[PDB]
Amino acid sequence: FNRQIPAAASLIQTAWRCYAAENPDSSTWKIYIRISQLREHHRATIKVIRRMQYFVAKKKFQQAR
Amino acid sequence: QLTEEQIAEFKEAFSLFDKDGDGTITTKELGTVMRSLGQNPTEAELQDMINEVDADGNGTIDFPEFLTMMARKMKDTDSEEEIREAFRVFDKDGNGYISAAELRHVMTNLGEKLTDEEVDEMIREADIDGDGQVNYEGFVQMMT
Ligand SMILES: [Ca+2]
Ligand SMILES: [Ca+2]
Repeated sequence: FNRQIPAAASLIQTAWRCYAAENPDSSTWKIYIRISQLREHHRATIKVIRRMQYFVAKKKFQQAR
Repeated sequence: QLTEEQIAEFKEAFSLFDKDGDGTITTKELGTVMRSLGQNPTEAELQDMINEVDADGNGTIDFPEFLTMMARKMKDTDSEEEIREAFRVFDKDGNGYISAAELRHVMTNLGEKLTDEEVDEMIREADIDGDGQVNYEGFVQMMT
């Protein structure tokens, strides 16, 4: 009932994760538990992936509208 | 719009996905990066990611496409309204406002499921007045 709810949340969540990752001391950087010392090459790939995931969540939100 | 330094950081970013160095990023290259970060994507996730960036349709991403993506001004690019429309899904009044508690529920328990630490920053930056009701149209402007 209302598939717009998961897509809505995911669009906001990805938009904010993309925004917060511009601050390199954000708590959003703590979620990669499986990496020991977050180096700067991790951060460059993480920001690309987050941008890619935001554009996907944008797509699936538009699709549910 | 784009510095010579921004393009260079983007080229270094492109190099970290293009392991083989052929100048394109395949879905399998992206899955290797994502698993190195502790993610476990499926082939369809990776294809969804690639199809949003691939402009010609070959199923792989070259540096012009990667740069087009990384430099898309996600702020005025009609994105503000879709995030509003996203927030409106949970605004059961038209209030333009959403309780901090409702927000924490939706953010922590649905969709991507954010961490409680992450929902602290979000709620903290967005509750301008500090009474437990955030107005999402101001938060939208802040993210953009
Ligand atoms: Ca390659
Ligand atoms: Ca291509």
